[PDB]
Amino acid sequence: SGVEGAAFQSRLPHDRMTSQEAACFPDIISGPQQTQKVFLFIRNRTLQLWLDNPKIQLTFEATLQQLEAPYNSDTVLVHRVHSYLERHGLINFGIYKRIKPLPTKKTGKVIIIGSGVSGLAAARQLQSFGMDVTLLEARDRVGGRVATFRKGNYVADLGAMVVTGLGGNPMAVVSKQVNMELAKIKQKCPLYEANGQAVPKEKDEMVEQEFNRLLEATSYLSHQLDFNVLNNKPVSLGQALEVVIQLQEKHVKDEQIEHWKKIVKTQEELKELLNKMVNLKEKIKELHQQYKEASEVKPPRDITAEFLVKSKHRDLTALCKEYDELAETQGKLEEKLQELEANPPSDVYLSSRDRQILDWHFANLEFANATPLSTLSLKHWDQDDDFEFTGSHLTVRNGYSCVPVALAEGLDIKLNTAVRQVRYTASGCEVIAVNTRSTSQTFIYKCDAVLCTLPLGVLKQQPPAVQFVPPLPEWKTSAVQRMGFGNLNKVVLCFDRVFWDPSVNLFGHVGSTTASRGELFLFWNLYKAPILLALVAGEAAGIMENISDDVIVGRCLAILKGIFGSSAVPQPKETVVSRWRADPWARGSYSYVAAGSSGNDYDLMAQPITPGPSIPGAPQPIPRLFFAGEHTIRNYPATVHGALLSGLREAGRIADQFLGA
Amino acid sequence: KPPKGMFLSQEDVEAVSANATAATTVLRQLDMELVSVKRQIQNIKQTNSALKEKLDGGIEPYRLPEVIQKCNARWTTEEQLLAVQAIRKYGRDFQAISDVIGNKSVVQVKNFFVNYRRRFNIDEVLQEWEAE
Ligand SMILES: Cc1cc2nc3c(=O)[nH]c(=O)nc-3n(C[C@H](O)[C@H](O)[C@H](O)COP(=O)(O)OP(=O)(O)OC[C@H]3O[C@@H](n4cnc5c(N)ncnc54)[C@H](O)[C@@H]3O)c2cc1C
Ligand SMILES: O=CCCc1cc(F)cc(F)c1OCc1ccccc1
Repeated sequence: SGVEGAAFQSRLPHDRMTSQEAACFPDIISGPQQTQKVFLFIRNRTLQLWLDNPKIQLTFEATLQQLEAPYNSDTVLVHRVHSYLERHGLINFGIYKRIKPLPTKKTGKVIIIGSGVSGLAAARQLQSFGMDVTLLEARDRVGGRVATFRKGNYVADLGAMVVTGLGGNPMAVVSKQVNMELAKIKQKCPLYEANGQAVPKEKDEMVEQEFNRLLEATSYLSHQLDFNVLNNKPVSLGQALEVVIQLQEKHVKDEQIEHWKKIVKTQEELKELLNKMVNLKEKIKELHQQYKEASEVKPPRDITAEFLVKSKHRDLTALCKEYDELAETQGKLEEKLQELEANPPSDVYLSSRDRQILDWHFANLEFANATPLSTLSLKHWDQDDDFEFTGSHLTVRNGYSCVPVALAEGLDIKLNTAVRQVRYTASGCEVIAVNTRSTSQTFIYKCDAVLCTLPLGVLKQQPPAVQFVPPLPEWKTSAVQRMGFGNLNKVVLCFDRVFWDPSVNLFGHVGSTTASRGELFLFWNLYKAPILLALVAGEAAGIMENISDDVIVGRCLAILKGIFGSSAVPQPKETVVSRWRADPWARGSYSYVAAGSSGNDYDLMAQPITPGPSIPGAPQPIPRLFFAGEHTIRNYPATVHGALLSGLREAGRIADQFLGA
Repeated sequence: KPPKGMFLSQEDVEAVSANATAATTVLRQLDMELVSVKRQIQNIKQTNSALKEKLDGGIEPYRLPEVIQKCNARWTTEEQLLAVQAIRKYGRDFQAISDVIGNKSVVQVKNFFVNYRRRFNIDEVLQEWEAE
């Protein structure tokens, strides 16, 4: 449906009020069901009108003229719902033409650290709400971990490149606001073992299925055997996979032992039968000789001599009958023993080639989580699974940077300004920063509130890149320690000609060892110009950062030469290698749910800091230091849409604090 | 509720994780256990193969031809004397006694037991067969 689709596309249940809505409309959620339905329709219809045209501001008056009775009768209710949706960034977010030009009277002063997507989204909101906003950005560009390489006609993303499903995704609205050239990712992905030969379809499917079954198994291990702590430490996904694999190898050996034991049991039953026959044959042989002697006493004979012949005859035929039955049993046992000798259970759980192809699937998971599986929380690593958008994954053909650049239009952004210290007190805040080009140039920014969107990698840094005065409390620093911050890198290879399969967006390289499984394991064909992107994931990510570009590119060309032929792969005209762990403005790629962490740490990251009073005995201060970024949003961590959502959230929160709700 | 064909008992999980090198120890002892079961199959095969070589020839040099005899209702003196010896040797095994005489049914044997019980001291003869 329509109003129902608007709710779904805003990540809202269409037939129920949320906790956020309960908080701003306690009168309605505690009141009769009929008014709740009226509220829900007003909300869903306002969402719909905005979604049906996100290029222009949806104003309260516009909304009301489009509502029809009975819903447009309580204009206070409509105005409340519209203001709520606007304040929380569910309508009139991103880049839209403004009906009412922005009032010149600004209220409050906010410094935003970082002009990645979260920082930029917050800034746009806060400026829309009438506040004075300045962003401080250490790099010489916007976008942060949205970072597009551009040279000539070559365009390639060094950070985020995939828009997940558009259904429920706020990047859907943005894509109608910005010229993004979105293109579906065909998920067909051939694998080539290290010898350049393709993985036979038989094997590609067997091992992928086993991969999925090993994952279900770890989840069974987690949820049914409560295998979540081992030797006083939290169990990891990788560690649980080891246990599962060991048990499948154990079961194969158990099965072999059971099988050969059936053969032993049968062999021994046969041995016992043969001994019985050998003795019976001898008894029969001796008995025959007796019957022979007695029958050669020639007639006429007395009746005892006759009885001797006739009773030896009788005894002999009975023993022969006994022997014939034992020989029938012998052929049945030799049958059973020939069937067993032909039904051997499996020899191995996984051959070497199998385990290599399996490692490719593990490397693929290490890519998606940007971290080795030995660091992922077994209990929680997939905790954002229930929030996946619907629809095909897509790439940004003209470079994802078009989004942050578009968001930056109109904002006051100081590039080349590295924040060094954040000061927050009951009367306001001071942010101290230096010019990255000449660090002696120092800058002081005073403001009512600081929105920190520094990456979790930067917050983790010891000794710190950024000092908080007073220091962040332990509940926040402990969360910063526990959370995972991973790593993932890309190699951009620009050629003058296409030598790969043009109708295939992915293909895999199956590394020879587990250690190296993440090293150049996946190649992407995503762009108009002949460009391949190669991924370095898992344990390889961090190690390959200490290897020169020429060696990394060499390894790439070697792999591709093996798959496509040595004469088919020219030298690249341009190459770029990312090193995100080493990037001091990132210190990694994106967060992961580490063993020992959980979804609640993302909530802790999002919680603002409130200073103590200046004068003792003075009233409770308001919060002063806010946080956004992909590490601050429990349900959509580690994505662009999660960062954007986190900025929208904080801007509503800050505006509620400093403008009133 | 494990995936089909996956094997994951609580018992085994603890065995493979109770120790730092527990898993490899588990799979090692299973390997050696399979080696000693295969070793044992080799011995019994080779033992059975020697037994089969003794049964070469079956019992064919020793099987007598089977004669059918028309089952006659009348007892010659010779057939009575056979029966008494058959009783002496086989006891109440009416089938064996029939096979010795050749022309007397199991019922006729059993009836013989009663009719000549007195004249042939058949009770003495059964007692005689029981002493050995
Ligand atoms: C290799 C890679 C691949 C990815 N692929 C997937 C994908 O394809 N799709 C997807 O949705 N997401 C993906 N992501 C994740 C996504 O890019 C991020 O979650 C998101 O872009 C980060 O947004 P943010 O605004 O929270 O942080 P950032 O964009 O990191 O913004 C923080 C900003 O603060 C700046 N800064 C740092 N230190 C200072 C300082 N001292 N003073 C001032 N400024 C400072 C940084 O330079 C940066 O501009 C990928 C990320 C990477 C790196
Ligand atoms: O290029 C960087 C990948 C960034 C990324 C990080 C996420 F946490 C979630 C994503 F959706 C995502 O991008 C697409 C993706 C989805 C599944 C598996 C791998 C990648």
